[PDB]
Amino acid sequence: GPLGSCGGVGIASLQRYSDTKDGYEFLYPNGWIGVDVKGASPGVDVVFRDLIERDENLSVIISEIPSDKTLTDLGTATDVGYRFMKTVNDASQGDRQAELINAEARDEDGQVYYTLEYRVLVGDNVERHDLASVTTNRGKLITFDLSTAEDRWDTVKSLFDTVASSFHVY
Repeated sequence: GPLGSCGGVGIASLQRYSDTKDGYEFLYPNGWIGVDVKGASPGVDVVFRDLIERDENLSVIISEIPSDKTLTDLGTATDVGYRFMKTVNDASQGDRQAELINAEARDEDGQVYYTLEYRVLVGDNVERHDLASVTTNRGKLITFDLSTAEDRWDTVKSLFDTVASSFHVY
């Protein structure tokens, strides 16, 4: 049914991206460019940058979880939340500091979704707020790291969660 068709299906609007290999798919606005970051931080696969808004940056990290332990076994929302801070700080523990705002998890359709909320501090001021969500699918580790200016973060607060939650796996 959803075989689709080859044609000018792509229009000046929202685009759909899917990957059978990673088993994940999400929507994103047009005007965005994909940059290759092979050999980057472990798990890092591809990064998306919005030409329209240089300030706004999105990063995608894909990794495989050990069959012996799952997202739940790995750690709790709070535990994983703290681990993530150390992971990021490991390379940014010099001048910038990562603060964990909150961390919660939800269970729907038998699928567990982990939500991580944190912000980046510089010197004596907040640099920006970033939302990160973690979810496993068939042993595939999928993370959605979105970053946006604090000036409108409140206005588009749901936007970050929406994109991360909008994602689908298969």
